[PDB]
Amino acid sequence: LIEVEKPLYGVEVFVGETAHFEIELSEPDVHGQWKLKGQPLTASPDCEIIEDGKKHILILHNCQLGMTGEVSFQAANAKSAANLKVKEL
Repeated sequence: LIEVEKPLYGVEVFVGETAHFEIELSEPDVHGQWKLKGQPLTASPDCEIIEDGKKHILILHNCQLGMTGEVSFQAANAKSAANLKVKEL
């Protein structure tokens, strides 16, 4: 049973830029999963999730307009929720 020493942070992006979401836990050895408003997509060509356990870092690139929601991370018993909005050019 761990918690979230550092929650996420709402960030803006101009479709194409790169969003950033960090969050520290309490115990290493684990694997959560980020999800927009609440949709578990799948790290692909437009998703760059790099986490080494004891730490979790997200890196979304050219984010579309849909991403207009909140980044709620899920892991063991921790749960964060930042704000993210995709603005057009």
